[PDB]
Amino acid sequence: FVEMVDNLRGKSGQGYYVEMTVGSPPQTLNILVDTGSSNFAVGAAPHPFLHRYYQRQLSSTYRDLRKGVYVPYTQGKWEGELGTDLVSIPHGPNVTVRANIAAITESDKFFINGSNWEGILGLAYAEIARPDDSLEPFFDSLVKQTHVPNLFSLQLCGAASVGGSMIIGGIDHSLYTGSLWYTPIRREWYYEVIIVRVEINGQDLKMDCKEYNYDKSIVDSGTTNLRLPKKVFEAAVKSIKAASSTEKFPDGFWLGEQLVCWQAGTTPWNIFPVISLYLMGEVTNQSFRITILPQQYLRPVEDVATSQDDCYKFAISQSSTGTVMGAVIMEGFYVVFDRARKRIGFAVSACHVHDEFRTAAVEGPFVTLDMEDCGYN
Ligand SMILES: CN(C(=O)CCCn1c(N)nc2cc(Cl)ccc21)C1CCCCC1
Repeated sequence: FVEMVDNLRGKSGQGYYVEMTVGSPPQTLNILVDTGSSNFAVGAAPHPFLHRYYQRQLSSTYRDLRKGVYVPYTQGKWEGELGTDLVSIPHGPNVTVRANIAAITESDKFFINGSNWEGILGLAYAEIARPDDSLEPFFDSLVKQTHVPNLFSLQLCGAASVGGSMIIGGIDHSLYTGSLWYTPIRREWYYEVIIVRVEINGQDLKMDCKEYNYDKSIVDSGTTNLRLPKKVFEAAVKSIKAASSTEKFPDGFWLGEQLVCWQAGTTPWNIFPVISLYLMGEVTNQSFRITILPQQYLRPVEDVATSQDDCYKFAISQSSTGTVMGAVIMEGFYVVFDRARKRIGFAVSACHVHDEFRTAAVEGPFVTLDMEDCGYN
């Protein structure tokens, strides 16, 4: 799948985008890859932050659905006009499909000033499509209309700019080492999974596992951070604050409220612990674990334009909507979204940034009992 390798570009913290064309003749746009939403939505008006926008007047294959969509969220919103048009991915399979497109005509704190992307490609399921599950997501359209197998895979490579690979319709063996390990997709809405055990430095947090998945755990390329439920994040940092005693830091640091800095290069990775998430396996009583480094959860902030050292945001933080395995997780791994078999695969990435003493890993099998129980109803 060589034509697809390295088809993702981005800047640190601003997400990963892929080049897409919409309409006839084709209009090129950069489109954020988002496994945490299900709408294909593109800027359609000259917002000042946008390099470019979808011009429906130029497209002979444009069809109006004559229906609006309104998408509110915490700090903002986007809204627009539903329609369909012809859509392709130049560095993706060699096919063109008719997909639903939300033409965004108003938004608040949605677009990033300084970023080079102009829309979002929600790769998750119809269940969370807006305004409702009858709006067929792009990837469902793609599979329905071509012979492209029902799966895609992501290698997010992380670095000011980032690259990676979205392989649509298959798996590229050169993007990973060792074996793939699969965790079941518990339900087709978000890419929901079940974490069954957590260890910081080989030490079990010994929380009821149900806590880990309260009330969801999801895989999300649209989120930078590893995000954790309040009750689990308290426990996580308690053990993280404790594994890292040689040095102390502001309390706000841990709340993602202040930054932390050391003399350039002088960052002590090693006083920071590895974190291991055991996921539900394919077999009864069987699990596997993925292990990430501090080099994954301490992410270097380029933008302190009032600083001269090495400052990082603690990239773990809390939620009311459950665990989110964002780019901090995904960047250590090759992630396989095997929709045809309702499972997600993880292997060690051939690109993840490794150091002398400690390495990201995917290991199994382990014996874990009562893994169902870990899920929330
Ligand atoms: C505000 N945002 C987020 O909080 C991202 C985290 C959750 N999330 C994801 N993955 N896709 C999203 C789409 C919307 Cl409309 C709102 C939240 C989203 C998104 C704004 C649009 C681009 C991705 C970040």
